[PDB]
Amino acid sequence: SSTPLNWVQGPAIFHMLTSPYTQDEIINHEMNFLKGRLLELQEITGKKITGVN
Amino acid sequence: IVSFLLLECDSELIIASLDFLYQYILPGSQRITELFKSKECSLILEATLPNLLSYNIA
Amino acid sequence: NNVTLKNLTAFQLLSQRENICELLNLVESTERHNSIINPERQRMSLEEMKKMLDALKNER
Amino acid sequence: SNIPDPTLPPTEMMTRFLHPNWYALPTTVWLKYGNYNSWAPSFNENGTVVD
Amino acid sequence: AVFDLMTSPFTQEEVLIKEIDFLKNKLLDLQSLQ
Repeated sequence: SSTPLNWVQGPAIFHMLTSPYTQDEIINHEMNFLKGRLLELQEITGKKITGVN
Repeated sequence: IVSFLLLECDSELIIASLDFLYQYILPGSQRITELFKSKECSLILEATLPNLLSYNIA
Repeated sequence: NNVTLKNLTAFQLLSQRENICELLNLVESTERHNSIINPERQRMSLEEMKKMLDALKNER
Repeated sequence: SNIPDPTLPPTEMMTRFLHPNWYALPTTVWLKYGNYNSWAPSFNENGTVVD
Repeated sequence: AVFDLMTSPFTQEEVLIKEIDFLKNKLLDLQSLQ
């Protein structure tokens, strides 16, 4: 292979049980998911984040 | 666009109009003349800009 | 006041069915067509227009 | 077992069930700019299903 | 959450860093919305 590739376990994609098509419930559950995933990844990596609330 | 400037209850629209006018009159002086050639634009700017100075600052 | 998929599809289908049933002349919509036209309202509006026109004519 | 008796409330299944066919799709917004502001954008239809 | 095995000229570390950046910006935007 002229371009060496790697096996990359990709990023977690947000998946809600009931998709309500409006932005209110979506934004609530999405903020929760974002904070949770940021915490998980900060635990995985040797780094820190700013603005996590 | 200057009429859009004349509104009061939409900060984002006013900022967009002001950014457009800034980019318009920015390169030189002939565009300033073309802008103030119209009597309506001149009157609205003259009545609006000083009141926009004291916009929502109590 | 709320719009869901069911409401939208029902509204569109109702409009289509009404139009087609009107093509075959299977519907009598005199009440709607005369509440929208409202010939009484037509006469009222015409007399109002006449009065306004006379007012504008006599002010000179 | 931990399974309760069939006579104990509640006893209904679809008490808080919502089918996607009623999920309140997005539509127009109908903004209102004062009273004498007629040269103003009245709608805001960005992610609407119907115009 | 869903994880999809993929392939790219990057490494796991750079991908995680890009994910951190994107998620941080998105959370900042969602917070600024309210």
